[PDB]
Amino acid sequence: RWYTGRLNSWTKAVKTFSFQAVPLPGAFLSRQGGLNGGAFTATLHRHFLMKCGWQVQVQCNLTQFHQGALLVAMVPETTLDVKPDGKAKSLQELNEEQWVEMSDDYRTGKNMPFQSLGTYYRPPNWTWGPNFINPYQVTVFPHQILNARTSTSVDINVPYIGETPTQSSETQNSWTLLVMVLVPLDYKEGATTDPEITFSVRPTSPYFNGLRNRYTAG
Amino acid sequence: GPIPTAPRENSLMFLSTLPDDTVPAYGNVRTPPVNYLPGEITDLLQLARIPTLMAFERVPEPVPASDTYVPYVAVPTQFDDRPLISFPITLSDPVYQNTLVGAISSNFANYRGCIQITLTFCGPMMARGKFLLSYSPPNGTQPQTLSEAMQCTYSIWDIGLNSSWTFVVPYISPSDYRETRAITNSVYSADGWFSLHKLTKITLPPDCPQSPCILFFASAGEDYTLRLPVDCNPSYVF
Amino acid sequence: GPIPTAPRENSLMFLSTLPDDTVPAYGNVRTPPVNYLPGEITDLLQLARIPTLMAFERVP
Amino acid sequence: SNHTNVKFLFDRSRLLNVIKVLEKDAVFPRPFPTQEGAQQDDGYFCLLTPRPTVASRPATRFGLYANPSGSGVLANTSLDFNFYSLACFTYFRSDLEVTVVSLEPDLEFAVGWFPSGSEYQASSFVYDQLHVPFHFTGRTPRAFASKGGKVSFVLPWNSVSSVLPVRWGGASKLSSATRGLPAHADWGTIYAFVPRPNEKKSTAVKHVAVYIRYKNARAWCPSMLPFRSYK
Amino acid sequence: SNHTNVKFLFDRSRLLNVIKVLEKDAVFPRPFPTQEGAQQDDGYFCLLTPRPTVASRPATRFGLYANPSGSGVLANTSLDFNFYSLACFTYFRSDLEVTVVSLEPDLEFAVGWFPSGSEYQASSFVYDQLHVPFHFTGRTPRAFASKGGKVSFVLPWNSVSSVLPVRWGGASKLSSATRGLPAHADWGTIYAFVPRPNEKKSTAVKHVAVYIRYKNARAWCPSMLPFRSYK
Amino acid sequence: SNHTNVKFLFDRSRLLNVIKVLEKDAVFPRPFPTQEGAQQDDGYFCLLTPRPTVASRPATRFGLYANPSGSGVLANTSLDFNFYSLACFTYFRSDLEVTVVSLEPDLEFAVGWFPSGSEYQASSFVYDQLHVPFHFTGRTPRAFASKGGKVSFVLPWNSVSSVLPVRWGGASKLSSATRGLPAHADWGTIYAFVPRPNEKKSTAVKHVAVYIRYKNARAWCPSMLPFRSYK
Ligand SMILES: [Ca+2]
Ligand SMILES: [Ca+2]
Repeated sequence: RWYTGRLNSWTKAVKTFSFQAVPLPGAFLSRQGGLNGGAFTATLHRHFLMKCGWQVQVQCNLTQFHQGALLVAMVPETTLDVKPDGKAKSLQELNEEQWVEMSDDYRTGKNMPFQSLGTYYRPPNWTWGPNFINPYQVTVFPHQILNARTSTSVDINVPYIGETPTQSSETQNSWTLLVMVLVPLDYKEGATTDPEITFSVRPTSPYFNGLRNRYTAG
Repeated sequence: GPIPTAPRENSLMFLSTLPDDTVPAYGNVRTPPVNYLPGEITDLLQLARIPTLMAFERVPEPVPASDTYVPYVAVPTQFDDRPLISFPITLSDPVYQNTLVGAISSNFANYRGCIQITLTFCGPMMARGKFLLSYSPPNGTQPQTLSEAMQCTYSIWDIGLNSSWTFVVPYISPSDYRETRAITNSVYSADGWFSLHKLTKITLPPDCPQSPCILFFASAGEDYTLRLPVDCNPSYVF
Repeated sequence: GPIPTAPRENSLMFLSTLPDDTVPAYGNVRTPPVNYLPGEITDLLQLARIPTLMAFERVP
Repeated sequence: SNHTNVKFLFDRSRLLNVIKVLEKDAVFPRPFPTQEGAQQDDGYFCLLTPRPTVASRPATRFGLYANPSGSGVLANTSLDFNFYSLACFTYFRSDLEVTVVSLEPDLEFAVGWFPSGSEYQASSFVYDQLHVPFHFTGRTPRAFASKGGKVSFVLPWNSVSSVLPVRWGGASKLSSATRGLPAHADWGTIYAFVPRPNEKKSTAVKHVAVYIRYKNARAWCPSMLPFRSYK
Repeated sequence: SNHTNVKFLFDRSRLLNVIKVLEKDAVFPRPFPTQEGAQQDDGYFCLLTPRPTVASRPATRFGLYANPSGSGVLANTSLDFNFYSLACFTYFRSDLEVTVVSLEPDLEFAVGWFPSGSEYQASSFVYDQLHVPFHFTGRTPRAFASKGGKVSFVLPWNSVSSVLPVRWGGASKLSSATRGLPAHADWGTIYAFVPRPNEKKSTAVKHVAVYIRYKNARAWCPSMLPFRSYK
Repeated sequence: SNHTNVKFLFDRSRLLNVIKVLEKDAVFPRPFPTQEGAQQDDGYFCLLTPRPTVASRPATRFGLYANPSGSGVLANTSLDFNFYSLACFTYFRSDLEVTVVSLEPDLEFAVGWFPSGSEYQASSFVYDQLHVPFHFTGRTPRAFASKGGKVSFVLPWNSVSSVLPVRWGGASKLSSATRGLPAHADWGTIYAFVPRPNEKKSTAVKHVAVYIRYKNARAWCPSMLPFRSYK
């Protein structure tokens, strides 16, 4: 069955290489943007492993007299949730900032978690990381476009992936979504203003394993 | 065992391109099946043909971020007898660099075949227009005039409905390949210029946004071939 | 005998896992039959399945 | 040629990094964080994958000592620039060819190995007033220098994991869950030592490096590659 | 015999020239004209064709330092006297066999290569206070001395050009069109270096030469050969 | 793999122990008990089985010189920790692969052997004012160092006994019946000596060790393995 949530408004203040991202299944875990999964989401904790695909939709309001462009693409094995603070994002940070813009820290991945040296070792000069983002290369991924001249919604499906045939329900975070502004928003004044966004999801062929009680507490 | 044999001036030496293998470690080795994973990828040419974004400058963009070398261009209200955009036929330019083909070639010596050139527009759908396209082979001057472009390898794209269009270079070369590295704009590699002219000016109804945007792509064609991969540079680590 | 051949960067070296053998000592070797002895054992898994005792603490 | 054949493409050797020569049983560096006074033998336990690493242990970010002076001990890392700049794909698996490269001319040495995630313990025993680090023999092979020698060898895939993720987005542990750290994605560690007793420990200083080659690999799915600053 | 068979005739090795031994990452000589103060590392980048050449770059005329003193730096050239005196034909193509010849006795060295027209860039990185010129590993093979060693190898035709013109009458470029200079008619350049870090740079001076052999060639059309002064 | 295959499992080499280098015909250590003044040449007659042993003769208990000082001479023993910790079975038989390991760099040496229970007698004779220990030639093979060399060889089962008891409970003799001592369960003894006359006896001190490998073995019946103290 389908599941759906909401996302902020595409605003004129947003620019090219401005975006936001969503993790799978972390969206359900956080009920991100009002998202709710319910029965299977609770089942997650009672089953120590799982394996499934996905099937999604996204929507946003446009009008003929708008110009600008947006992009949607799934990307796996990313650490986009990690902030420069070194942790995944709570419900407040993205709900507040509402649109990320590219910077060297994410063009390099330097924000990834790191270790405390202790007094034993010299402090390094952080300069590089492998989880960078090169936006010019993202067209390789199959993707879909939402633009005033094109559409107001999109649909995509993806398979399961992972270094093992199945993975822990709690830790498996192979797939991540990102949505980015291809061209800044604009329209002759008075038209549909700063449309909001929504997203829908379905898993495909999900199979729970490792049956046990709900998540022996932390 | 002990028998007369043939030595070598450099027996057991190490060269980076040693062709054969050495003693193994152990038997009894077992590995798991990768069958559950999707689509092992074998060759670069498989992916190199996916349209990639170009990196055209943003016309003196005044943002404190300064330049925005970006695949798109904006629509001008005026036009001149000189292309909207022109560039030499050379793999080293930034618009080439960060493409699939550019990234590949950055670690190759020579190139052969042809590439796909894809075009795009971003304005309101109530727009009607046309554009002229001209590849300029090597000559004694970089093309400016529309008439000059018409003499060059050229075609016209209808923006009437389709806001995208494709093109493929023709492979003309006195040598089998051509030097990939931009050592100099020389007969070995450089192959002229490209040009872009708008055929007719704007046509829009009321309430439509103004001076819309134009987008472009690039990716390898079927005939493209490279030679002799080469080593990289890590300075981007900085 | 003397002929061009292939050397190695570590010819004749010793690694703990060397896979092959070397020159023998002598011929004329004879050994007695072990047939009178009971049940030569071949593999660990044969015996590993025999129930073994655990070592739970004795409550203080 | 058909160079674009990836399997053929990467089957060549390249340097990993240097390590210091050993002269006794060594204290393996402690898990982080590490404090002054917890003296340990850094710079000999040669990790075996070009991933970002630090002090014989993996790493996620890349930081280096751009400055020549400071407080504390200088760690060491390892990156395969060629392959990592050419690695526009997601998952990986292959075997690994490697060969010894001594830095000191005229060297006599012995080397050893243990596999991925294989814990280390040597200690030493006195053979007639002479300590014999247990590692002189043990579970794993060894090889020796012909007063210098190009020792070469290969190892297979070993991890319980089905494949090697080129770049990663999971979480390492149930606690202190380090993102971007797939632990079981290497081949272990080696160590080069003089064939002398601990008593024969010398004032001289020696160093050795190594070259590594990929064998019969397999690759999956796309992945990005670094951008270049336009200046 | 049937010596007159050209294919058989020239398949033998001969000296190319000497070069200086390297001890660090080097500055490739700049394009001409070059001015004093633009310090560069001349005399190590060994060009790979017996054509007239100068300072690791081709040449058209032949001029030499018949005098022992003067202002400026002394360049070096290369001519294969035997083949060039026997080359009474117009176009050419073949493969190339080559072998190392060390001039200094008792030498330990490492060598590298890159193909025709292949640009050079090494730089260096500090491995534990020790610079490691990047070229120590890279795109191209390498070979090493057994405390002295006759390293040998062969390379094929590589140029985009169909054939090699024995002597030439075209123009090199659209600007500064140098007549008599077919640029893409060689195999690249090599370089011999000590297997030591830049810090280990020594006061001693060393030199090495090389011999080159033609393999499986093909020839076309007549051509003249030098006249002799009758005195 | 099928590692659990015992026959495959143990077929690898490991250290036995060190011995002193010989420089003349030697006095074999006397049977116990031994008293001061009965001077004898301890520490060269290398026994050939990892059983507990003492002074080139077998042993039943395990005792070692945990203290660095005391009265009398320090004996030496030998235990194969790996195999003896893995030996959970009762009877055994196999062949034995062995290889030389010199401790002193740059050594020139000669070695010899005699089988299980084979009594020793060498003496020496003067070749032109130079003593020649008879053992320089004799019943058994010999091998020599190439200024250092990895001499290797194998030997078969030799004892009149049908098999080797892993651990034993019989009695050795009709008188002084030592329990736990199966005498005829080894391969003999070797000895390494300089290829010089007794007159050339030198002040320098040298040592050599050896590695031993099990070949084509056979095992019977269960047996216990050591417990571990829980602290
Ligand atoms: Ca031979
Ligand atoms: Ca040979």
